[PDB]
Parts: sequence; C-alpha cells; structure tokens
Amino acid sequence: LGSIRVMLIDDHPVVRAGLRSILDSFDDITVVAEASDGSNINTKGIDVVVTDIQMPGTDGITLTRALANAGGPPVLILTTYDTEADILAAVEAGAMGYLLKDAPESALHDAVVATFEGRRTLAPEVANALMQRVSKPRQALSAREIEILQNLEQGLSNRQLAAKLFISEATVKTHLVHIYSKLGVDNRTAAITAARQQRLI
Ligand SMILES: [Mg+2]
Ligand SMILES: [Mg+2]
Ligand SMILES: [Mg+2]
Ligand SMILES: [Mg+2]
Ligand SMILES: [Mg+2]
Ligand SMILES: [Mg+2]
Ligand SMILES: [Mg+2]
Repeated sequence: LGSIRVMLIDDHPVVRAGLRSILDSFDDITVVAEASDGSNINTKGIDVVVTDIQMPGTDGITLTRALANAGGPPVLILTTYDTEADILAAVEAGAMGYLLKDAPESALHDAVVATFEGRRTLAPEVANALMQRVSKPRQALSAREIEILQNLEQGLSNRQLAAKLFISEATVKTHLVHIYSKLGVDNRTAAITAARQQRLI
C-alpha cells in the first residue's frame, strides 16, 4: 500500500480533529480509524496507533502495554510538554515512539514513518519534558522541623514535644510525617539516625 494506515486515539475531539487534519495532509499517511479511548480496539488493518495519554476508561499507558502484550501494531504516544498526565508511566510503557503534539508537522510525519518501520522515536522534546517533570528540587528542612528532630534526639514523646513546643500533638504528628518522608525513614529512631548522618541537628 502507498499509505500508512493510522488509528488515532484521543479523548478530546477538538484536539483529535487538528491531529487528523495534519496526518491526512501527508500523501503517505491515512487515518483509517479514530477512537476516544483504548477500550475494545480492533487493530485489524492498522499499521500504527497514534495515541494520547489522558483518557477515561483505558488510557494510552494501559493501551500501550496491552498492544505490546498482543504483539499489536506499534504505538506513537503524543503528549504536551506541560501535561498533567503521568508522563513517566507513559515513557516506562515503552511505546515505539514519543512526540509532542505541537511538534513540527514534518516531525509528526517522520515519527509515524519511523514507528511503522520499527525505529524508536525518543523525541528530545519529550525527554526534556520528562526531566522537567520528575526532577523536582526539594526544600530544606524548616527551623520547626530541625527543632522537632533535636527534641526527638533527647527522647521526647509526641506529648512531651507538644508540651515543650506549645503545639498540638496532631501538629507534631503532621510534622513528623513530613520529616520522615524527607529523611527516607518511617519511625523516630531511624529519623534520628538519618538526621545525625545528614548532619542536620
Ligand atoms: Mg487528549
Ligand atoms: Mg494542514
Ligand atoms: Mg493522506
Ligand atoms: Mg503491522
Ligand atoms: Mg509548528
Ligand atoms: Mg523531511
Ligand atoms: Mg545538636
């Protein structure tokens, strides 16, 4: 056949229509099927699946894995640089290709062809979006949190901490949750050890 037969999947018909128009505009690509999620999909006659991440029912991450399990057609995942979707889970799913939805049209064409030919598209723009999303610098422990650790080191219970610092036992407990998360621990003895190793107190 002269054209690569695409199934285009997106829960947002206003966005889907723009992508369809772009894909169909190439002489070597034809959108033969559309869907609004990844459920019940029949891939007979489909050369490439082009899919969104965020969709109700079966999302693009689950669809990617399902098609992989079936030995189904290869998948190109489209997203946005500022997506609220789980971009890390999408990348971990191991689709053949990844591209942003507002990439140059030629790049979308080339991504479809690459996907069809079984060549990976790990688009730098997607990689950059992933790094931005997952690499979040975390704030220092606050003065209050350091104070709590210094008193935990002296062996104070939650009640004693509350009495000494003039904050409620519930407020103490909330702080401890946050401290334990920052320290990578789940109890008070381990927190003290970590705070000592980390030279925090
Ligand atoms: Mg969408
Ligand atoms: Mg056009
Ligand atoms: Mg066409
Ligand atoms: Mg095929
Ligand atoms: Mg453009
Ligand atoms: Mg070209
Ligand atoms: Mg000290």
